[PDB]
Amino acid sequence: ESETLNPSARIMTFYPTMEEFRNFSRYIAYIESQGAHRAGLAKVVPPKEWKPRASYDDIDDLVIPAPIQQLVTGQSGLFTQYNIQKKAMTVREFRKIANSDKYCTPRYSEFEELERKYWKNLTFNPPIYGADVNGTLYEKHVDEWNIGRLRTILDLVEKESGITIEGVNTPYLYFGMWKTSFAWHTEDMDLYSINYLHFGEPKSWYSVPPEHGKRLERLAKGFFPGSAQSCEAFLRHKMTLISPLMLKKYGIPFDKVTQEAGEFMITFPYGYHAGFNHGFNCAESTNFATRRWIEYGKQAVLCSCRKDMVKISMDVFVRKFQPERYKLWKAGKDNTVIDHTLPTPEAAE
Ligand code: NI
Ligand code: NI
Ligand SMILES: [Zn+2]
Repeated sequence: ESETLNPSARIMTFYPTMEEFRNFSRYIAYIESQGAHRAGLAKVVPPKEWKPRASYDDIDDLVIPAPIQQLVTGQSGLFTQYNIQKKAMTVREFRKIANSDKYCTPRYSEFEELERKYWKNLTFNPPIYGADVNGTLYEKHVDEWNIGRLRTILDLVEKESGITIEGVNTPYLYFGMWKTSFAWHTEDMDLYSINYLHFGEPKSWYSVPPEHGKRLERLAKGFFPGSAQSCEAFLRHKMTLISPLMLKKYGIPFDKVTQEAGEFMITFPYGYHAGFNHGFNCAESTNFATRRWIEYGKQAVLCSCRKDMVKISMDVFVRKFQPERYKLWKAGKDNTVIDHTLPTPEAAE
C-alpha cells in the first residue's frame, strides 16, 4: 500500500545503474514506487561513468544577463528577500567576485556549522546570485536525463500550442556563491523539477512533504499576515525564507539534504523546498511532469496579485488523460481529492 512506503516521508537517495538511468520518466516512476515523492525531494546519484559535458573550462565568457543582489530582511528565523538587479557580467567576472575575500565561503568544520553561519549572517553582506540564465551546459548529444529534452508529458504544452515558458519547459542555469538563497516554494503549476549541480561547492536543501504542505502554508500566512492578504499564494513570489529552527518550533515536518556536484535533485508536485549555496557553483534546472501531476495542475492555487505570471492551460491534459471527467471539470463539479501518498500510475510495473 502507498501509505506503507516511506511512511516517515524522509528524503531518499538513489544510485541507478546505467541501464535504469537511460529512461528518465521510467526511473521517476520507479523511485515513486519506492515512496520517494512523499518527502517532496529526492536525490539521484548518476552512474559514475556518466557525464553531461566534457569539461567546464570553456564557459568563462558566457554572459549572466541579470544577476541579482539578494537583500534579506528579517529576524527570529523569518525573512523576506528583496531582489536588486545588477548589470550583466560574465561567468569569469562572477567567479572572481564569488571567490573574493568579501564574498567567499567562510571556514567551517561540519556542515552543521556552515548551516548555523548561513542562518546567522543571511541578512549581512548581501550576495549576488547568477539566477534564471536561459541556457544549458549539456553537450548536444547527451540523451540520458538531458534537462533540455526530457520527453515527459509536459512536452504536450509546446507540442500542441507552441507555447514555451522559460525555466519551465526550457532550462535555466543558476550561478551560485556563498549564502545565495532560494526561498520556500513549490514549482509553477505545482510541477516536478529536476536540478543538476554541474560543478562547484554544494547546494543545501530543505523540503516539506507534499502531504504536509498545507501546514507550512498555514504557518506562513500567520507569520506574514500582510503578504497573505495581498495574494492567495504569496510563497510563489519566492521571497520568503524560514529557518529550520522555526519549522521545528511550530511542528512543520521537514527534512534536509546537501547536494554535491554531479548529483541530481528531484522535487515532486506540491513539494515545498528552499535552500542555499555553499560557495561558487553552477546548477541547471527545469520543470517536468508525469500523469500524476495532472491532478495537481488542476488544483494548483496560483498567485493572484500578478507578481507571478506563469499559468498553464490544463484543458489539453484533462481531455487526453481524464476524458471521463472532462465535462464535469469544465462545469466546476470535479470534486477529485488528491492522495499525496499515491505513486504515479506508470510505476505499477
Ligand atoms: Ni506525516
Ligand atoms: Ni524549485
Ligand atoms: Zn502574488
